[PDB]
Amino acid sequence: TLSILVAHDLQRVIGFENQLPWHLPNDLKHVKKLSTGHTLVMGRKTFESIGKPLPNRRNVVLTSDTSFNVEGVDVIHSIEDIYQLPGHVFIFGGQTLYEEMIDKVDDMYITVIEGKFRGDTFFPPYTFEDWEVASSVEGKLDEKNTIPHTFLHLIRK
Ligand SMILES: NC(=O)C1=CN([C@@H]2O[C@H](COP(=O)(O)OP(=O)(O)OC[C@H]3O[C@@H](n4cnc5c(N)ncnc54)[C@H](OP(=O)(O)O)[C@@H]3O)[C@@H](O)[C@H]2O)C=CC1
Ligand SMILES: CCc1nc(N)nc(N)c1C#CCc1cc(OC)ccc1OC
Repeated sequence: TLSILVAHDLQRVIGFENQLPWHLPNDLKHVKKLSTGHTLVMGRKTFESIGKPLPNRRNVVLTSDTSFNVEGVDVIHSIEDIYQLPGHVFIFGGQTLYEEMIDKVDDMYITVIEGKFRGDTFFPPYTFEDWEVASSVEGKLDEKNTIPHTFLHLIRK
């Protein structure tokens, strides 16, 4: 399976100044559950802003940098290399990779953050006429998760 995994707000903001614009522990749990034991593919910028590989899954970084080397990270140099990766692969960001991959993925795991944040990074526009709603689950609000959010699993029609 080739999937997108993304959290975006009401205007499809995914980032601001190399950071996530929101604090949502419930969404990190969602990511952890979905991708533990599987593969995350991300662009160089997303990885650098994270800082280190995410534990207990394969971390794959796409870059043109032939010098790129991090312990616990596998490197690829073209989109085409993605399709040779075995298992369930999640496209993890950022904007450039989503733009390159949105028309290629089987399905998308989207966390819709129900707010309007300042952003400099965006998920590409998409229509629900191309995508079936496999599931839609409202995230739970509590002390540590204070922004409304909905987990969508969308499958290409
Ligand atoms: N809310 C969310 O779900 C997530 C948020 N984000 C946010 O997005 C931001 C990063 O997005 P963005 O700025 O677009 O950067 P990206 O994460 O998409 O990385 C861009 C870099 O990836 C490499 N790359 C991309 N495509 C190719 C290719 N075809 N061949 C070789 N290398 C390639 C290049 O690296 P190089 O220049 O080294 O060659 C490029 O400069 C971050 O600020 C982050 O916070 C990201 C993912 C998820
Ligand atoms: C955890 C944020 C997130 N959620 C979903 N649902 N999909 C994603 N692709 C992402 C992401 C991301 C990049 C990122 C992750 C991170 O986890 C510790 C920390 C920082 C990040 O970029 C600043």
